[PDB]
Amino acid sequence: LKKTTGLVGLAVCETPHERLKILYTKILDVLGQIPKNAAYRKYTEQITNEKLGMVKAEPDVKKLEEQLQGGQIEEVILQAENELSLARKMLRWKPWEPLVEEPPANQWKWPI
Amino acid sequence: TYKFVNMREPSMDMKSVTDRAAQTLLWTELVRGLGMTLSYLFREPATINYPFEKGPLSPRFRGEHALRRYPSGEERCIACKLCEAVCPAQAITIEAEPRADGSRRTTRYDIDMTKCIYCGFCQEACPVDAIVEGPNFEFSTETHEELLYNKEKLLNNGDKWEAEIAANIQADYLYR
Amino acid sequence: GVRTSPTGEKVTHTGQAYDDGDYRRVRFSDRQKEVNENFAIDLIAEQPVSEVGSRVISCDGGGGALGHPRVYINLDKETKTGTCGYCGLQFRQPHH
Amino acid sequence: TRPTIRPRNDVVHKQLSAFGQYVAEILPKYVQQVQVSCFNELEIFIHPDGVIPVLTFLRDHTNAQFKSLADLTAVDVPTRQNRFEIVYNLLSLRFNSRIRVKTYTDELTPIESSVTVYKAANWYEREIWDMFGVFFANHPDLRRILTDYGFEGHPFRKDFPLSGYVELRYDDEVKRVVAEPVELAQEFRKFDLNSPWEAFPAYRQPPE
Amino acid sequence: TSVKPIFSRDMNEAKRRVRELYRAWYREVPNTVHLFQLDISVKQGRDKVREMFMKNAHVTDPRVVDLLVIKGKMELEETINVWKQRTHIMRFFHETEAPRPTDFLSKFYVGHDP
Amino acid sequence: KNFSFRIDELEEMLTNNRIWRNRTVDIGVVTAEDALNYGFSGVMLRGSGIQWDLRKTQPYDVYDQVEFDVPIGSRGDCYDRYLCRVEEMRQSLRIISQCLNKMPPGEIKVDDAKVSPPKRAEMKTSMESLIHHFKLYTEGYQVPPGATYTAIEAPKGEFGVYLVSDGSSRPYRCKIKAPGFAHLAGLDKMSKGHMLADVVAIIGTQDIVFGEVDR
Amino acid sequence: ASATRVIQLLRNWASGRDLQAKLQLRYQEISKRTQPPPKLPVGPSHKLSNNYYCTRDGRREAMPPSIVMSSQKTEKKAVTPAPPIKRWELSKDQPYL
Amino acid sequence: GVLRLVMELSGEMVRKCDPHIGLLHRGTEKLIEYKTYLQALPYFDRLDYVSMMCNEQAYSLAVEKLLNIQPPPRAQWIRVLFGEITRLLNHIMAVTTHALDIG
Amino acid sequence: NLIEVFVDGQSVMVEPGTTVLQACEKVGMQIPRFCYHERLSVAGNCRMCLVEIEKAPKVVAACAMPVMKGWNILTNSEKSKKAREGVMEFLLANHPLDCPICDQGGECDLQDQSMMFGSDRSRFLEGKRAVEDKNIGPLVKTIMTRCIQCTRCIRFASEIAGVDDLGTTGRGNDMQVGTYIEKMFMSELSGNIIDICPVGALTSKPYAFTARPWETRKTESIDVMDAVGS
Amino acid sequence: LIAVDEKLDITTLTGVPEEHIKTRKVRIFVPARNNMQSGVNNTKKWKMEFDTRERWENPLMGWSSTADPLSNLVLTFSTKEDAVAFAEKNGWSFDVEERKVPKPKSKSYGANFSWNKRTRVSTK
Ligand SMILES: CCCCCCCC/C=C/CCCCCCCC(=O)OC[C@H](COP(=O)(O)OCCN)OC(=O)CCCCCCC/C=C/CCCCCCCC
Ligand SMILES: *P(=O)(O)OCC(C)(C)[C@H](O)C(=O)NCCC(=O)NCCSC(=O)CCCCCCCCCCCCC
Ligand SMILES: CC(C)NC(=N)NC(=N)Nc1ccc(Cl)cc1
Ligand code: SF4
Ligand code: SF4
Ligand code: SF4
Ligand code: SF4
Ligand code: FES
Ligand SMILES: [Mg+2]
Ligand SMILES: [Zn+2]
Repeated sequence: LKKTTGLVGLAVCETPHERLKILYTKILDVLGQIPKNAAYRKYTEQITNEKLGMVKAEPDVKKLEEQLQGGQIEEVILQAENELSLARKMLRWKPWEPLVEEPPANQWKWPI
Repeated sequence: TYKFVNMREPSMDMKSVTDRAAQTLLWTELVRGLGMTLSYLFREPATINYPFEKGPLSPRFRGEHALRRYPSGEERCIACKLCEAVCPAQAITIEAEPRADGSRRTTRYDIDMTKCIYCGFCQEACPVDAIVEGPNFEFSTETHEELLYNKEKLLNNGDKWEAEIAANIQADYLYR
Repeated sequence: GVRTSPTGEKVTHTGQAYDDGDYRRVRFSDRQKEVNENFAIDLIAEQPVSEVGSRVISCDGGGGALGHPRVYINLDKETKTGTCGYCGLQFRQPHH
Repeated sequence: TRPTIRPRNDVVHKQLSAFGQYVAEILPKYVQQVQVSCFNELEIFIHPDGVIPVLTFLRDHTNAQFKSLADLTAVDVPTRQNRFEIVYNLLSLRFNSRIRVKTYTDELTPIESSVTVYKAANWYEREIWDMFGVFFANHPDLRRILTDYGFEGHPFRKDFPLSGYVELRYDDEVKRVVAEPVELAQEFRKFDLNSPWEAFPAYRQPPE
Repeated sequence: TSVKPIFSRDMNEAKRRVRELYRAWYREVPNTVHLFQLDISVKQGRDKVREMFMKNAHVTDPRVVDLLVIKGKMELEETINVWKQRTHIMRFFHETEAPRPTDFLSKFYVGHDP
Repeated sequence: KNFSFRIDELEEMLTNNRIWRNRTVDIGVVTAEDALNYGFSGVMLRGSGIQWDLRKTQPYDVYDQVEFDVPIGSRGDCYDRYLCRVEEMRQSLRIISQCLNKMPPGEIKVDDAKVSPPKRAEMKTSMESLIHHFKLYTEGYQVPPGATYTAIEAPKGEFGVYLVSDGSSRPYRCKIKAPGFAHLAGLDKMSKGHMLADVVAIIGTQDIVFGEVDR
Repeated sequence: ASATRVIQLLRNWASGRDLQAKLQLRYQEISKRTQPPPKLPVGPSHKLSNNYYCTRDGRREAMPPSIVMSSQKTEKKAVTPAPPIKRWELSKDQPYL
Repeated sequence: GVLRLVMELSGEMVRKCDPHIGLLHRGTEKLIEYKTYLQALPYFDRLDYVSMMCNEQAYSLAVEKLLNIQPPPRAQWIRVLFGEITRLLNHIMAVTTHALDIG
Repeated sequence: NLIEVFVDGQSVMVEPGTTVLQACEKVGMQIPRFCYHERLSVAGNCRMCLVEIEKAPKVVAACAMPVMKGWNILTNSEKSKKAREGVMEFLLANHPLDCPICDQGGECDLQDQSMMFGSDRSRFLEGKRAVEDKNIGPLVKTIMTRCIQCTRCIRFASEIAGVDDLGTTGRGNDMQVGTYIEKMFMSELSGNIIDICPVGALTSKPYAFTARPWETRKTESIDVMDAVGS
Repeated sequence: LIAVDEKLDITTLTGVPEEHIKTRKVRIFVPARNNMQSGVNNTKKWKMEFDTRERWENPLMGWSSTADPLSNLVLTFSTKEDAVAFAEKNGWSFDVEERKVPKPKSKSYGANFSWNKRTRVSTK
């Protein structure tokens, strides 16, 4: 409906609800490979479910954008894509293991 | 709040299309620019007739340095080296020893005008208002050496510009 | 008190004068040596001695905020005169 | 009221503390320490090998959209074993916030280049290498950026002299500019300014 | 004791990289002489490259060798792309500096320097 | 009073000129995401369309007590950046008018002689004032140990200082982040598919000061 | 200024605006170069009593940064660095140029 | 005047730009390290010499944040007014020099 | 054996007879002082070392107060800060404005402790006192208007040099340190009164007006004029 | 994670000339307390400084000239071990001086008024 999103290089999406649903589903099913005890998995699943419910319960684009508080719905879609890519990378990185190595005795001491 | 500077779609009606086509074929905006330049040509120039006319200045202006004296003729500097302590560029070199009458007076006071940044910190830190930045700004030299002032040169500058420096300090000493 | 050195060179108020064998006098050839004629020590010696009827006298150099920090001088020792050391000014208590 | 004392924002302090706890819980493998200064600035001290994961998370996470790389610099502290301290300043426009990430590194330890995460990291890491000697492993083009060509040494290290070792002048014999050992007409005057009395009791160190 | 490598796991790879850098510098001396219109000969350039390589022959840590070859590659890149001038190439050859004596008697005569 | 006419005269020569539009339109186009990530701030972001401004998002001094508008571009090119700069000049005129109207009375420096130097009369009549003047102008005030990063909306973008103090009277570390550094780093990105004159125009619209770029 | 009436008409018509009101040159409308002496006010700390420096010392109230998490030493909701920034409102003075 | 640009062109197009900055590097950060806090103010005054008072304001804000002190309201208003004047100066310089380069 | 005291809540074991100032030194805190010197006898007259005990209603002089068991020493307490400000206010109220013309300028314990534990303002609207300068030899220059009557030179003279020629003549605000008669304080250890004087009342005459402490560079060496090897 | 037993020599990387690398003897010491003041806050960190070199007078203006780049170079270290490690890895020669703390002393105000000891003072 909108002529321009207002940002250079950010095209207008004609079907925002379906794209948001697809991206949220792809985020949710990727997180199933992360252990349940991992702190990263719980928070992102919670926020995705909170945002996914808004999309399913709001047909109006403007009201959905107001509820999401993420700016333009195209910006929301781009953020969802970035979140999915980050989820894949973190699945590869596995940043839930204990600390790799503690710093030397006096490393962050200041003033020194 | 915000505003848009270049988001305004031109109308596509025949009147506006004809106006834009006439603007393209007949150089309307170029004629406008020519008219503005012609108006500026017929305006009065803003050039002063230097050196017979001088640009406006202020009592706070910082120029050539000078060392002042008391009305009795005794020099104001007491060799305290706050000059050297506070100078950002380290352009001041001071050496002192007791005078023949026992006074605390300088024997060497050098300012490297090629190293000074004319920031005015030295006259802020003087407890006796000895070192000042005079209003002179036309002290260009033909050699690098002539810009290495010493105590004699600074005292000569102070004696030469004492009247104007005293007037400026009297006019602008209540703001400090 | 501008005095001429043996080499014909003016002596500054700091007792500065290049020696006979000093090569640095060449810089003054075809040019001049910058010397300030007024000597502050001579002028302050020429200045008279103020007499006030008090043991302690305050000096700020004259002009108020345009002078030096205010100091207090004790005029008890009659052998000499109390000298404000910022401006080098002598004060004395009447004796006769 | 106290006109001469800066106001304090407990709400922002608490928000920054909560976000620091959040990121520390999310990334236990790399985050070594979390601090919040009294002027409401969040600092994350991480292991040097977690730079890429931590920056990617802090750039792409939905609640941590720090899309803008504000600055990237290093601090040289000779007394530490890992003298060099790489600092990343990140800006989140979505939440109007700033974060600081800290990493330690010595002379011979390379770091993973962040050009994949942020594009300003290219020139920032080039400058860091030129000025300190810190090497970045996967940099598209790492070379001197600010110093003169053929310059020897890294000026911003605390052991490098202020005036350097060489100076330039025109030599008529060779009809070109030459580099010769530095020799100052007037030596820089080092001033001892530190007072022998402690000024801030709050930062007093144990007597050891 | 145990540290992460930069480029070479051991000294053999570092020596291989040093040989590659030496080959690259050796093949570029005539081009550098021609482009910058230097007054030196190609043999002098080769000898100077050899001398520069031989002043770090006492290095035994592979990481230091890796950093040295990285810096050498950077300097070669600056020379090939003609980013530097004749000034720096001649700065490699100390030509306007007076020959400082290395004997005790001369050092005693000239001044207080050790 | 006599400056809006100057701005209008400037706009009469460039804004609607077809030669200027040819030289500046659709040259150096940068998308919002690329601008951000390359690390852009200020006029570049506003031209690309990002609604960001430090003076309104993170106010400093009394910038939250004045009313002004933030120009926003649409195409992210040299012409949009030029329009944004002109509108910023007009908004700065408005802010100057507001400041002139609402200038308050009082002192001009913090009444803390251990940080700000005392007045000359007090220094020449008070022992504490003289001691504080002496110490401030010889040694300097000590700053508590710490590290800060403060950024402001300078006319060329986000200008930042990262200051590290070790508790002494001299700064231990001082990193200066100039907006022009990132812009000149991103010059190569913006110059793709253009000519020499377009490169000159891109540099001009990036508004690079090499003093702040090099430091 | 001092231009002739015909010249003024020509410059006004060519520029399209009345230039006499807005002159680039300053004609006696600026302040006098000599001003009466001022009397600057004192700050809030110029008090003879109840002005102890221990109650107004900004520097001494600084603290070392508070440790929130250190490696040496009920579900929780996800949190953000700050509440999301509210979208800007289009200016009513002049939304479009 | 202190910019060196290495450009690889394809006939008329520009295929590669490489800015060779560093012709105006002066070691300002190290000099600031060697100075005090008051003596380092002119260094910021000389960093971006079209926004001099803006740089001064940024450095002053950093130092005041470290010191945990607050400027008086009149000082803040003066700083804002002169920052806006300096912004006018900088924008004038930018636009006029852009035009001077382009014609 | 060792008793246990508290400094700012931190426990520390000290020998019996230890003073509050030495306990603070043990815990790393340096109490401000003007009359106290560790190599001289205790005076307790400058009153700059007043500290607050946790439950005591009156502050005590840390330089002369032995610590009791279980005492908590509040070095950075409000009462301690106010007491330090008051003492510094008196000292600077009667001190003269001679800092620029003073050889003690950049290395003065009065200036440093005024900037650390003192106020930044003066409410003294009266006139200051002036004292006639003495003469005690060609090595020590005396400007007695700057003396704070801390009696370090008297105690040093007596105890270390065995010369009982310095003392306080007068009473009240007119009390003056001097030799009364024009005797010159000449000894083999007479420059140490220049060293121990916290103010510029006693200064080196040969070194007068030559330089400032911040300019000079310090080289640590040994003395070669005898076999002591100082 | 390779293994090596070298002594962390960065001499070839620092860029310092071999003259200033091999002919310099630095002093690792805690600065002595200034006798003109009673404060002890400047005697808490170890200092590394180089040996003094020649300083002559400028023929013009009589300024203090120098030719030693490391004349103003002073480094601050928290511990003697850190300072020695830095000196060893930079390759300069060094000499370390042990810290001289003031020993504790027994002070009693009541000793000034003694019945039969010599510590009794003749004045207050
Ligand atoms: C000698 C008297 C001097 C008086 C005038 C004072 C000086 C005025 C000069 C100011 C001009 C400034 C310099 C101009 C340089 C640039 C000129 C220019 O841009 O013109 C190009 C212009 C537009 O180009 P762009 O818009 O950039 O291309 C995009 C196309 N969509 O193209 C042109 O050709 C201009 C038109 C010139 C011819 C105009 C003819 C108008 C139509 C004629 C109709 C009559 C036909 C006759 C038949 C009659 C039947 C009854
Ligand atoms: P074999 O392996 O025995 O080879 C002998 C050496 C001694 C080289 C050994 O390889 C060896 O064990 N060496 C010790 C470690 C090492 O390899 N060091 C070399 C360091 S790499 C290096 O220093 C390269 C940088 C030099 C760049 C020179 C620049 C060229 C200057 C030219 C100026 C004029 C040209 C026109
Ligand atoms: C570094 C900034 C403040 N300075 C300027 N030199 N910008 C610039 N484009 N100004 C300019 C001036 C004259 C000429 Cl011929 C060409 C360009
Ligand atoms: S104006 Fe500034 S730089 Fe120049 S001599 Fe004075 S203090 Fe030094
Ligand atoms: S501040 Fe004044 S009295 Fe002190 S050295 Fe400078 S000119 Fe002399
Ligand atoms: S003794 Fe100290 S306070 Fe007194 S005049 Fe000298 S420097 Fe100033
Ligand atoms: S002369 Fe000095 S040492 Fe003696 S009592 Fe006075 S201040 Fe103390
Ligand atoms: S130091 Fe204790 S009263 Fe003087
Ligand atoms: Mg003394
Ligand atoms: Zn006087």
